[PDB]
Amino acid sequence: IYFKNSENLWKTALLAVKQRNRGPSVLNNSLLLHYINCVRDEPVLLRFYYWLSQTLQEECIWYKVNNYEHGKEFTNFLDTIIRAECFLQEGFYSCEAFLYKSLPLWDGLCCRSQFLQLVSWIPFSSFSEVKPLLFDHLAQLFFTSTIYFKCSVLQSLKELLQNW
Amino acid sequence: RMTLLLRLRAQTKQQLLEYKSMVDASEEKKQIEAKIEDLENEIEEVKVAFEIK
Amino acid sequence: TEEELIRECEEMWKDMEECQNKLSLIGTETLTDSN
Amino acid sequence: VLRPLDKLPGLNTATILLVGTEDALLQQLADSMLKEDCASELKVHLAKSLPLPSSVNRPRIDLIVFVVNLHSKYSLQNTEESLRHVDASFFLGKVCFLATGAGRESHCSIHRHTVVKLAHTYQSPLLYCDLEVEGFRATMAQRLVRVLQICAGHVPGVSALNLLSLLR
Amino acid sequence: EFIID
Amino acid sequence: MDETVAEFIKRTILKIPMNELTTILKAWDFLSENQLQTVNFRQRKESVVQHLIHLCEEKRASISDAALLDIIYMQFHQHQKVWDVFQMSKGPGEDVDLFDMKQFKNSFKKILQRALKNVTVSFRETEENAVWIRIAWGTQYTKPNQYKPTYVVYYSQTPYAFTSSSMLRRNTPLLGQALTIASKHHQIVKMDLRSRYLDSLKAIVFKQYNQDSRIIHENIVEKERVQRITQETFGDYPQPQLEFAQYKLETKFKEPLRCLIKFSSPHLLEALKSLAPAGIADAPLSPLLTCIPNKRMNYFKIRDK
Amino acid sequence: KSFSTLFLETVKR
Amino acid sequence: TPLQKRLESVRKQSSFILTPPRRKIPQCSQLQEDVDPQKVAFLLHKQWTLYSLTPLYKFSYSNLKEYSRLLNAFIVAEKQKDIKVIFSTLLGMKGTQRDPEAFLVQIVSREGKVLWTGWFCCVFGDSLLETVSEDFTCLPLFLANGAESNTAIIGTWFQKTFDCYFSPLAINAFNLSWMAAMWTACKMDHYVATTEFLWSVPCSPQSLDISFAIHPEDAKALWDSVHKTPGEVTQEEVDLFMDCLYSHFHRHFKIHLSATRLVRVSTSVASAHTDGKIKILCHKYLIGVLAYLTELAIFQIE
Repeated sequence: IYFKNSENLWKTALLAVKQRNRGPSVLNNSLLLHYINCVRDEPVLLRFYYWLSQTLQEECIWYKVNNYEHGKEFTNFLDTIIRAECFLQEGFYSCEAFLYKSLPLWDGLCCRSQFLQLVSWIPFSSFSEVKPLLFDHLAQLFFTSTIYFKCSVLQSLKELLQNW
Repeated sequence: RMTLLLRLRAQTKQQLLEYKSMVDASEEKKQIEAKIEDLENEIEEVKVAFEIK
Repeated sequence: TEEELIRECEEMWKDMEECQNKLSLIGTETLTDSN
Repeated sequence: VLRPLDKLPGLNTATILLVGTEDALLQQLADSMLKEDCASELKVHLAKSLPLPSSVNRPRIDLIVFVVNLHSKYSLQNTEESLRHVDASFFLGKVCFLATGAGRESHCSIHRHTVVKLAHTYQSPLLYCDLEVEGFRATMAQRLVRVLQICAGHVPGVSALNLLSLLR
Repeated sequence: EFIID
Repeated sequence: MDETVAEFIKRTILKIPMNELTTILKAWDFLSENQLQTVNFRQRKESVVQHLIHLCEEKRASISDAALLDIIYMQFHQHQKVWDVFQMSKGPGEDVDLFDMKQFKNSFKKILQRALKNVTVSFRETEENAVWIRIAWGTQYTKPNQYKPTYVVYYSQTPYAFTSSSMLRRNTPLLGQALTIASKHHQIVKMDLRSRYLDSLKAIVFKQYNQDSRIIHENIVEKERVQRITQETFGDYPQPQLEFAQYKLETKFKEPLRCLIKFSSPHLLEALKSLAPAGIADAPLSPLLTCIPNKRMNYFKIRDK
Repeated sequence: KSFSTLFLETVKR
Repeated sequence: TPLQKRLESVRKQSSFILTPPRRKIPQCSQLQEDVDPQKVAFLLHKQWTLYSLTPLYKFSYSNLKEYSRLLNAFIVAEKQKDIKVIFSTLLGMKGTQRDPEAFLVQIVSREGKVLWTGWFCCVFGDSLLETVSEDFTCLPLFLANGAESNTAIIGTWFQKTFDCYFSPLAINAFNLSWMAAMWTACKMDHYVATTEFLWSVPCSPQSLDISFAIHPEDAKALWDSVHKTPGEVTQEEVDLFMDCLYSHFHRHFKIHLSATRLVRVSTSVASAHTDGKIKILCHKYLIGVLAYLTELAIFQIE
């Protein structure tokens, strides 16, 4: 099958032998994520933009059919996205392009801790060009949601300030 | 019954404010690019007015 | 206690009613088209 | 024509008025608006066209939420046919534009720009949601209540007028 | 149709 | 045990699903109770379709009941091959005092083989008093084509005889022709009911179908009226049309304007009933659609007024 | 109308 | 320039500046340069399942045979989990001279029984052309006619070898009504098919559909009633054509088609669906129908 051996009987002997010897596309790759951390090239952040956008769209349309169990792989995919951004230390250009698209539609609690960690990793833009796109919907939602979203945005924008 | 009464008083201190603001607006009897600039001026001088309040 | 705060609350309710009838005489019910 | 301040408020009553052609989604949104036990007596009103047949004793409507089903152009054309029965003093704070069906984006007979242009040309908040799913109702219905406590004056710091200055 | 077919 | 007879039986056996082998095979009586135990029905499909065909190889199967097997197959699958509805009409006089099943099976086969001399007409008089004819068509130059037959459910004494709209060949004026001659009628008229649900056509043509304190709905007096008019135009249990109720315009837009409105639903009359309450339709939903069963016909032919 | 108790007492709540 | 320009494009698109576009009426497109008449006529009356395909990285219209071999050895490999794959450039299915040339992908099975004939094109797609680098050959459209099993496998091969991704293009009822209006606004003659608009009411228990199948000439004289500005179609004009449909359907049946959604718009120019199985291309207006389809696939891409 896959490293399926009949040496299991010999493996007990191989276990004693080991004891005797002792006695005598890029998100899920941390060792390669460092490479793209070191290149702000086009053919690398454009293949990444395109995979990330089509994964934040297809897996977000996947919400509109289940919304219950798909909220644990997309959430665990957004978590890897956020971890990769924290390591690489710049907001992926597909994650503000996805936030700008999906913020007006966004409710308060749907991937709140994950959407409001993508807001923190946003490339530094002029406020006259980023406020209407994002901060006008993180205020439309800020003023209509409970303290646990107001604190989850003021924490989101607290990390956004640190990143900017 | 007193905490609920205080909630009533806080609600009607503000509904009265809404009524009086509308009454004064109807008592009162152009540059759309600046019609929002003298409008944003309000919510920066209103903001100081009912922030110190 | 209640009798003191309720006097103020009902006085400003009288003001609420006075301003509502003031808003009941302007009565424009002004309309808003696409402009 | 409806007016924001023709009727006196209740005591703890914050009575919203949902205006939309489809009433199944309106009923679901109203059920979600009262599922949480808030501190305000929410008397939710449903409707299809704001003409709203003239029945006295109707409470002081503190909010009208024009639920615009982006799937159906009827829910829009009836909304603009219901926006011509509103006060200019009603669109300041006590008017929201719910855009249900959006986000699915494949059934939208209305482009989401047309609804945002509609809600921006009346200078009122446009709150997007998807009323067919409960998971997006209970989090949006609690947004229509926290807006409702603002316009009804239940939060004693923020007026209805102050609301659109925050949601602009 | 206006009940024409 | 013949040409286009054993093969036809094989081709009509695998069509039926695994559940209804016994139910269908008990009906056509080629397999007596002894023969049913020989074939084990529960193993596989190709095993049963091979041992069952062998049981009629030893029984010397003929097309006369090979078509009958297709008849019982269709009686449990009448919700395919969308049915036409023909309407007979005698002139002035007494009724058909002699509608013998023998005489009708003779007077249909005789007239049908008079012109379509190569056909395998097979009647199966059903227990609901509805003669379930099946005609395998084919001109005199060719053998009878059992690949696509035209089942005809002539309700025995009724003027109405449903017909499977399979090809609508030059035989459909002869299918009505022999139907109106065997049954002692005078005129055949396709009443223009064309629905796939035969048990729903039978009801329509014979008129046997109906025989919170905080949430203040402002338009409650209007919703109640919407429900009233919906409950006064669709009384109870609307039958499933499930057919393309065509509407071919010839109307001036308020010279004429043509379109061909086709309502396509899995259950049409229960979808129109759920239109006005859902806000898609006005409360007085137009007679135009509500009188689909009341008119007993959904491909209309009247004009403007 | 008069509020006072007529509104507050009626809503015991 | 190379990436931040796409950032600005996305920002502008999400900003939603007024977008009732005065789109030009589809113009009778003389078959430009070398469009294979047999091949083009083969692509016309065939139902394409619409997809939005991201730019093909490291793609070249010179290495056709080796890509065909790699994809053929992968198609029969998925059968292991009789078939030929012929990559075929089309040479003329482009709007501007700078657009990437459209190329086909056909699963040919002894004789030329073309099983799948997938198709990639970029016509009047200079809004994604000026945003990709030189290494990306941006083909926003993907047009697969064969079975979904083969489409969702050649799509995986393309994802693996070009880092291009296939979001299934879904034409919303808004764009469906738009393309319905402009395709009755053409100057075509000898109307192939009746102008049918397949509606679908939003009933929860039932799934009723409606086919407003106008006579193609009656839908042209009806469009001329709502056509006032020449050359360009307005969103007001499109909505007036759709509203003339609505008020001529509710006039008879008393049910509001505006309360429903378009699912298919059959026209003598081109039939079009919503769920993806969209493009039937009856007439040779296809350089404009595909222009709309690419500019809609660009929207899903960006």
